[PDB]
Amino acid sequence: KERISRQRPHDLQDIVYQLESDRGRIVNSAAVRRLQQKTQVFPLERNAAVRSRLTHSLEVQQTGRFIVRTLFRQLGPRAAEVGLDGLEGALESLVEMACLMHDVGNPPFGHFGEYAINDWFERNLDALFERRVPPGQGDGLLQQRMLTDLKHFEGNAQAIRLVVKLLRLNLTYTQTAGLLKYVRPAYEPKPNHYLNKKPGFYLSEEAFVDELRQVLGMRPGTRHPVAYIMEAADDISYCLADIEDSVEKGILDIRQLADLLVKKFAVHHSPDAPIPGDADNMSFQRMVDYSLEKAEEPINKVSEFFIRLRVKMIHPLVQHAAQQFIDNLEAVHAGTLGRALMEDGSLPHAIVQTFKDVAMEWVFCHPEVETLELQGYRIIQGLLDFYAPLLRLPAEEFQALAEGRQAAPHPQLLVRRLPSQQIKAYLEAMKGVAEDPLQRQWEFYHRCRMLQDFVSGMTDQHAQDEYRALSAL
Amino acid sequence: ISRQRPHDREDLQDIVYQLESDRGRIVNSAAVRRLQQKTQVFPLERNAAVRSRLTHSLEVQQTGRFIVRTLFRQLGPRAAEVGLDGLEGALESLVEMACLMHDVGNPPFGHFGEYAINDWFERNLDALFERRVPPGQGDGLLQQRMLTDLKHFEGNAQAIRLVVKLLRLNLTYTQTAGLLKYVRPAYEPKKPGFYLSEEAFVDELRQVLRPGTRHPVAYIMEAADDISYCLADIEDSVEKGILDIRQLADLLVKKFAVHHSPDAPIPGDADNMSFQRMVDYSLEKAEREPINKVSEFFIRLRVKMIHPLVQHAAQQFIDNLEAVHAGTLGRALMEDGSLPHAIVQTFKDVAMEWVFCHPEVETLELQGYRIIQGLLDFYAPLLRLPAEEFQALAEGRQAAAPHPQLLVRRLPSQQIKAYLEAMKGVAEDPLQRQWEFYHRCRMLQDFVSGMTDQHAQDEYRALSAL
Amino acid sequence: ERISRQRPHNTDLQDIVYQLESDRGRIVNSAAVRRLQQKTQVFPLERNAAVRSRLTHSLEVQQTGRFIVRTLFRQLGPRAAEVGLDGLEGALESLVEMACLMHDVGNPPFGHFGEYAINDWFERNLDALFERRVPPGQGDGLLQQRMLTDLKHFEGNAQAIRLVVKLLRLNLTYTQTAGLLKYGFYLSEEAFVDELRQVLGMRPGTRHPVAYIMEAADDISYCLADIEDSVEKGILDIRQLADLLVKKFAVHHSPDAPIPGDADNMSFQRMVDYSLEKAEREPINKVSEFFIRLRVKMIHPLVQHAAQQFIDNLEAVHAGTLGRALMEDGSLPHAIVQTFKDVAMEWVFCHPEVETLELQGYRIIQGLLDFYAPLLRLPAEEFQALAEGRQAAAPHPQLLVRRLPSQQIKAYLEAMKGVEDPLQRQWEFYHRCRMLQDFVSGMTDQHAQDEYRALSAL
Ligand code: NI
Ligand code: NI
Ligand code: NI
Repeated sequence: KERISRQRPHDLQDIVYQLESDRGRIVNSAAVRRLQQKTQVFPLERNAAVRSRLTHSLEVQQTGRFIVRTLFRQLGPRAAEVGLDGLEGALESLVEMACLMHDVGNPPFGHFGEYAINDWFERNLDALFERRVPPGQGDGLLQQRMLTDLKHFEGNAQAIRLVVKLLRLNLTYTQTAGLLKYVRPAYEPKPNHYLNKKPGFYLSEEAFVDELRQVLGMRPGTRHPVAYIMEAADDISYCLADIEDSVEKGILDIRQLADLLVKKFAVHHSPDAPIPGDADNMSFQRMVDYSLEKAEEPINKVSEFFIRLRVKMIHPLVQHAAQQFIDNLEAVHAGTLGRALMEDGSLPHAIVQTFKDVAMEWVFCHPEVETLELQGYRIIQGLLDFYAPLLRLPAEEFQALAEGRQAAPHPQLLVRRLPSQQIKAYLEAMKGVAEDPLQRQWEFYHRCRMLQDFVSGMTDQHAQDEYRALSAL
Repeated sequence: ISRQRPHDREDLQDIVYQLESDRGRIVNSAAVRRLQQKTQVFPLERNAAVRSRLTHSLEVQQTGRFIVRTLFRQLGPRAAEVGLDGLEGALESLVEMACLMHDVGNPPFGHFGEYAINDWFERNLDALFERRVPPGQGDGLLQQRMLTDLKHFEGNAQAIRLVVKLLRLNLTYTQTAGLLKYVRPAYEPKKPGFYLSEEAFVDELRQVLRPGTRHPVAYIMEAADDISYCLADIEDSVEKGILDIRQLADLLVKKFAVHHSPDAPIPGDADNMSFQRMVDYSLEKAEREPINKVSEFFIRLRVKMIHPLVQHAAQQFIDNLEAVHAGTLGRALMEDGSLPHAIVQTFKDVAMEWVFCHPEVETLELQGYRIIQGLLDFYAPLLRLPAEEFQALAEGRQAAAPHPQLLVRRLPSQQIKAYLEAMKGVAEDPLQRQWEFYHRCRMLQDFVSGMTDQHAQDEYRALSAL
Repeated sequence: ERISRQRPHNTDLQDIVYQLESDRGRIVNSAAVRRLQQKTQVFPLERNAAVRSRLTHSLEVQQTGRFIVRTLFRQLGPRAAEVGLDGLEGALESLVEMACLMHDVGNPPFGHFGEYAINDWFERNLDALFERRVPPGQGDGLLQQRMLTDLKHFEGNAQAIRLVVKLLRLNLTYTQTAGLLKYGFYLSEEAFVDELRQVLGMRPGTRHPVAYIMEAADDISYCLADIEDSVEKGILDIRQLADLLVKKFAVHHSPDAPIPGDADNMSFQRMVDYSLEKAEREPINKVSEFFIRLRVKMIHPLVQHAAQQFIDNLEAVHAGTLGRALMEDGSLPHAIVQTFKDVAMEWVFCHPEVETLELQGYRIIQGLLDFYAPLLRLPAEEFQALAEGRQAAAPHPQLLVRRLPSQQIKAYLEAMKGVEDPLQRQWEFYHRCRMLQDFVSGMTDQHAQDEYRALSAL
């Protein structure tokens, strides 16, 4: 398990220094800052103390730390045989930072930011690319690969592109490798299913993935040990935070949530069964009954419930995940384990899914959330419609605008609104393929890539604002 | 005048009792409540004490009552010869409730909500319908009957659909018959009395109560609506500052002069007052009144002039009682070229010249056109869905499409369930695809026309995300 | 000379001066001038208080134009009689001043993007709309292709002629109108331009002496005013602008070269240093003093150059055949004019607040045209009824028509009454499109935003 390098795209103690630099580099990065202004479930404009993408990530970060520490206590002396000796901090820092940036890629407005982009390109890309690369001329395999690549947007892939090629953070390949939750390319279609279901990286980062797989020591089409821990971390804190916000927002009552938890639990298992990992041998209904009994703390009745519920129930989940990592140590180190550590049908498995099940019935169906999903759908599409004039330009006109040359006055205004990082990332990519025979295909591919970087990098209010301004209303 | 209700599968006190339930059902219904939030002429958002659809319906309700009172007073003992034995409350209540709901069907924003709907379907229904039932399959006559059906929306027809098939109020067929002001249906080519979807209900109504004729209640309600059609709006104009009391009089006299001579006495006035004598009498009461000159003008003008109009409308009903009882009279009770006809038209003409053309009013009409059409454009993704896919969403099943799913979850439960029930009737029908999309479009017209002004503006604004 | 007193509804000189003085009143009291106060020049008026508007820009150009004319007669002196500009000091002054004041009444709101938005809209959708009115075959093809480029190429100067003459009906002298022929006109004003050239004795395709003077006026105060607004807004500093002015001036000529027309023989670097020195020494209004001291030293040579160029090319100018602007000759004062333009392009017009207003104004004008496009799709019979107020079967367009200004509708009715012509159908749709361009281009900034917002119903 010594697949831990310190090499950047540009003695264990030296690695720890480099991994410490990654910690400061990530926390100070703009990718983390955007997470505070992106809503998680309930829209931030209407809710005061509600979880954001950053505060969600911080919980996952500590939960991720809780797993790694609990993990090594279990391994004890045998960790040295596998190679985990003296990797307590390094694996800690890898898991900790990976959790924090687990969501830097994904766009505003939940998954409907994702849907809006793919839907727009699904509808208008084919006609747009046809004008840029006429049918017949141009390499057909790369074309069909570029077409499906742009049509399949995924946050995890953008997160790699964001840290590597847009924010140019130049983190160690080991730290970046945590973001490879999915391993399939977006050029390859959806089917080995679970670890290749969603796009893992973009075509623009294929060369970087080649360097990452070589430098960090892995096989193509495989994951990384940190990603399993991060996936389990997000699974554990997937909704418990969101459910607490719902109770505070008034959607359900604590007493009603308890029986609601019990009734929704019946699908997975029986509540009267004992829970693994609890010293006091508490059952799920006994834990829920224990949590409700402790509430009614006289200051924070709601807060105490989720606190008492967390101490009792987060411990088995964290303990479960650690045993799963050690049980499949060989499968994980190869990168060939094809399921999430949590997902195995066990009694603690029911914990994670019961939270998922309760949220879908009562939290995400709330009109305030679905109104934001629908509204963000318009904003992303309108933005794409607003900046589509840049896509209709032929490559000579656009590159002049991207370079600052005076062309075409309306598109020039659109170009001047784009972030410099995104224009320059476009310019730098084009400098690389400026002599390629297939430049026309890569130009428009990177043009759309630039336009897709723009919209997903927005915060909620940053996106709505730009939409409103262009609307001139 | 029967007492059968549509959910009734089976004595004047028995008939009068059932009609009393119709009063409670109508007054408490949401159809009435929306009328308070639908503007009549001047937009409610910008005007406080201005008449809305509900306050208009209330005024019309009383005028309709005053006719039945005058009708029985004029006919007197002769009522037995015609057959109006013991019908004081029933005809009073029938006319009263029919007037209250005379305007519930039509969408927000005056007629431009209607125009917006017809214009939207006229423009893009055909291409939308072609995808649903490909060329070849399906009765083409039924299709051509459905196209103009969906393309010809009329408020009165939707009023039939709303109380019967949307609010499920289950009113007596007689009370609903008041809503059949005009005769033509929507498949035959003026405004439709009913839509193709309500033919089965109309079939039961025509039998229980000849096909293609108007019920006696509608003529009184038609006359009721005409009397208070515009006099109310003019008062709002004077209050809005568009007209002055002295200025309005000269307009009333001048516009009346074209139709008849102002100095001619009006039939039905005990003092044999003419239009000029009445208007000079009403204006004289103004400037004599020292607290509320505007109010005094229209009350005096109402008191002197409403009574002859009511007498005339009742007199024409009895004059053509046989033609009315048949239902074959092809004109409104008021319109005959007489002196009171000139009164009604003088109010309408003054209104068209100064009130309905007001920029505040026409902006709202223009704005309501945009709102209704945008709302139809916003929910058109549901129309593009194939018939199988929609049913999953309407049933609450988890369909692949998340964006149409969000659109369906915004729709009222009543309209979705009414759609689901419509498909249950033609479940394994041979031509169900033609009917499925027909009820799909039908549901969307229920949604937009059921909105209030602000409900529409809000939903338009919300989906726009601006 | 080229100066008559005839209005559309050798001579006593005082009669012209009275008539031209009446033209002054007609212009100042006109709505065309009033709209200029509510149309932003560079920085959006909604967000900036003491920023120049089209009216405040035009007022400076008026003074600069006056200073040119005043300086011009001093140079000519007794030789002024030889050319025929004898005793025309007041008349040519007042003529030039008003030409400056209305030099910008034509162009639409939102900078050049109001112009750009209209042409872009007509270039995209004019063809299909016109074809419905004139199917292939029928209609003069020469006139059709000529009407197309006329409608597709909107220009403020052309609209300025049309507005005062055919829309506001000011009935100004042809000489006052002749100043607006900087470039140049619509097909709708060909007959009016022909009478103007005949009345003034102009061969076709030539300029007017006032236009050369006005152009020099606009060139001189083109940008120095906008630059001062930037300093107040914080875009630039006084010290930063000075090094920028000298550095950007270096491309054209050498800064230490002396500037013609300065009694003290000052160079560009010396003038900027003189202006900067008076500032910071001035203790209350450093910004104003900089531009006052700068204007004092630098406007005087510019005006002298334009007057001197006028007499140098008097023969070409009175002919109307001079094919360059008085300012642009590669000289030292020309380098002054370009230095201001150069510095402005780098720091002023490129400002995001400005470009947002342009992008938004591009949106508003295009949306407004889309909103009123239903009027273009109507056939001529429907519209003529709508313009006359008769109750036509159409319900939505009648609301749209009732929103249009009466002057623009009445101007259309009068044009159609003029043309029954065999190609009336060809002229009807051209004048229909023209009225829509009159509507949109006549709006102020906020008037355009408001109508757009209202129709959007949001
Ligand atoms: Ni997460
Ligand atoms: Ni009515
Ligand atoms: Ni200018």
